[PDB]
This record gives sequence, structure tokens and C-alpha cells, in this order.
Amino acid sequence: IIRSILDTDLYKFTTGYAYAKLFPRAYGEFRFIDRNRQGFTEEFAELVRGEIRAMAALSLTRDEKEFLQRELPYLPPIYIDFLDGFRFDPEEVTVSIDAQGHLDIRAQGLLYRVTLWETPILAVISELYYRFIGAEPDWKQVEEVTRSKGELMREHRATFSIFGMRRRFSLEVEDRVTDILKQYAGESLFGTSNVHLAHKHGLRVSGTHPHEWIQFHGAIYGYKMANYVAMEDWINVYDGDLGTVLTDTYTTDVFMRNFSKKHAMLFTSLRHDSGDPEIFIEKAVRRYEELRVDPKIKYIIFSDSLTPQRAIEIQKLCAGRIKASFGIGTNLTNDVGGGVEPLNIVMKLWKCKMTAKDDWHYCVKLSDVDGKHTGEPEEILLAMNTLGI
Repeated sequence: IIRSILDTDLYKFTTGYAYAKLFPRAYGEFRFIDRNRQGFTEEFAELVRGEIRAMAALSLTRDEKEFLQRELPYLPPIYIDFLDGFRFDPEEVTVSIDAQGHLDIRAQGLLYRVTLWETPILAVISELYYRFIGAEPDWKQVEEVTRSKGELMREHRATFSIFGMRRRFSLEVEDRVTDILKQYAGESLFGTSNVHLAHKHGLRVSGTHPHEWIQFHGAIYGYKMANYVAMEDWINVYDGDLGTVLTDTYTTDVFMRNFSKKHAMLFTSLRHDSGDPEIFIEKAVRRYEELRVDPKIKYIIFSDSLTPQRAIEIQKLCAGRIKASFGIGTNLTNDVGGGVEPLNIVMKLWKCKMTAKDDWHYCVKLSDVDGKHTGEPEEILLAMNTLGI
């Protein structure tokens, strides 16, 4: 199923290099979570193991290497050499059906290595799943609705990027959808998170640092300084490039309260990924003004389960206050008609350590939605108490 080593999200490489540079001895364990608790059989698990083993044959091609050098210059030559000689190691991954009959998958090993498993594994599970249940896309609808969406975004000049790899119906569907959008969205299409398809269709790659980056810092450095040190380390790695920051890892209120003038001035944008967008806009604009930073020159990239229409609505809310762009996912890569619905799956960093000899530290995420928290319950409580939540 996975044919290219570049068939993954941009953030996997940018965060991967950040780990390789600053935390080359760190270890991490990623855990697959089917939030719908669907029942899975051992034969499906075996299909997954086969795909995971197949990935060991992937290797960077000469054209892909040249593409990385030309289009992703923020990735230094040393990292390109690493990717050029990189080979997925299947034994870092363990697949099984748990006691409750649920699909369980864990990738454990050096963090800079295992972080690369996330997107490919989720995309593989998603594609394998639809094949398994015999679902097929209604290409007529794919062609039609994608064109309509593209024309709509173009008409409203809604800058957007394609962020739907992890839950795509299939590589084929994401590939064609990207092709259609490129053809009808005009300048509204900023780019795609899928590095492989950006290469194939001549588009810009698009993405931001992920939650795992902040979460790693929270587990190692503690909750009070998590956001701050994560941003300082990101700057050390990219010197100002990739200047977008996620604010809801430990709640946006905590982020804003500790957002320094230096970082507010240096980063060009914030990313909204949970909670009500209108409420997020108010908090952002208010904090920027408190810091005497002009919100009008800043951008907010909205990416919380968006639809083209919802993007247009948020766009109105931002008019005259702060700039806006969008990250649209599953609505584009998994809308094949026939009642087919996207899987509700994720694979998150569950725990980590600074070096082999360090103890394991659980990672948590709070988000801006009350009650919606992820991670070891005991650790979640500690984070809330530590942050005064």
C-alpha cells in the first residue's frame, strides 16, 4: 500500500529532524487508538502486519532526494542523508487484538525513528479497512464534489491546505482529489501536507509542528515550561522557519497566559485545532493586543474538522481582525459517497524518556474542549493541578 517513503505528512519529517538534532537519544512509544472501539479480527491484524513488513523495502529515490533538497530546504543536508539511507524497522512495531477484541498497535524505539510510523500506519489501516469490508468509492461523486469544493474555495479566496492523509479512503482517492483541487482551486490551494503528492503534483508542502513536539517537552521538562521550551527548541532547529504554533496542547488559556512577547513577535501564526473558533479568535486577538503586537499582521490556521463551507464562515469572523488560512482533511480525502464514513483512529505519543537510562514519562494532551483529554488519567490530573486548571 505505501509505495513512497515520502507518502507521509510534512510534520513527521520536520519533527523527526528536530528530534534527531536535539534529542537523538530519546525514546518514545506511540499507541494506536480506535476511538470507536470497533471489533477487529486476527486476520485483519495479520494484514496490517504484512503491510508494516512491506514498508521495510521503501527507500528514497533520486528524484525524491532532489525534491527534498529543492522544496524542503529547512531540512539540512545531514537529515537528507539520514532519510536517504533510512529503512523502516518492522520490529519496532507490535500489532495485536487486545482482550476486548480491539485493534492494538504500538511503535516503540528511538523517538526520531518511530515518530515516522504514525501517518503511514494510520493510512494503511484506513485503506486496508475499506478494502476489507469491500467498500468502493463512487468516482463520479469524487470527481464532482471535489471540483465543486475547489471552485468554492477559489471563489471565496479561502487559502487552504490538504491535511487528510491519515484518514484518507485510499492513496488513489487522495491522489485524484489533490489533482482535481489543483485544477479547480486556483490560488486558493496553498499546498498539501502529503510530501509525496506535493512532489507528484508540483505543489508546496504545508504543515505545522505537531502536538507530540509540545507533549514530549511537557513530559520531560514539566507542564509549566512545556510551551515555552518547545518554541525555543523549534526556533533553535529552524531559525524562524515553520513559524506556526499550536496552542491547545495544555489548553489555549494556559498558552496565552504564558505567551511571551518575543515569541508572539517572532511566530507569524497560531493554529486553532479544537474548541469554538470564534472564542479562539477573541483570545488570540486580545492577547496580541496585551503584548502590544498587531494581530492584523498575524495569521491563524484553522484545522479542526473543517468543511469548505465552515472555512468560509470562520473567514468572515476573521475579516478585519486577523488573517486566516485553513487545513482541510477528511472532508476532502474521505468523502467517497455510498454511506462510507471515515474511521475515527489516531496514533499518539503515549510516553517517552530522554535517554535509554531515563525513566518513562507519560504524555498528555488537554485540548480546548472541556472533558476531552487524552493520556494516562493519573498524569492528566497532575497536568491540570500543575497548571492550576
